[PDB]
Amino acid sequence: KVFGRCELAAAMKRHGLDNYRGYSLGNWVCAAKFESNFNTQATNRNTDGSTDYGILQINSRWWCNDGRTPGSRNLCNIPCSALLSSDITASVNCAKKIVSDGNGMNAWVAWRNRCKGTDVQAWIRGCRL
Ligand code: NA
Repeated sequence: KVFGRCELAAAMKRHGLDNYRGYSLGNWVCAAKFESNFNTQATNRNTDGSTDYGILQINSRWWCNDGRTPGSRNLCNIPCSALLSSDITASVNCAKKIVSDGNGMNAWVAWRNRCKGTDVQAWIRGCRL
């Protein structure tokens, strides 16, 4: 599913991402924009052979099982395919564990390089939340 910006903002808020670990909704929407362009079906192979899955491009190296990432963990205890669903519940639940891991949203290199310190509130502008 390719979410609308305000559609994804509402979904993330409903699943309690708005100000989760101190990160306002616009940070999460910004990260999803540059990670996935709001496409739940987005997959991207990393140089280390791991893969990134879904709206928040969650890595099989640590967080989900895809069966093809030697020496990896599955700390969200989910098949990586569950992160491609039109229902973002598994992506959000897993993202809450990632952002709690100690480096906050710096875990998302695209957030650090493209969202951090910017006017992230722009991403929820016009939305009825
Ligand atoms: Na894994």
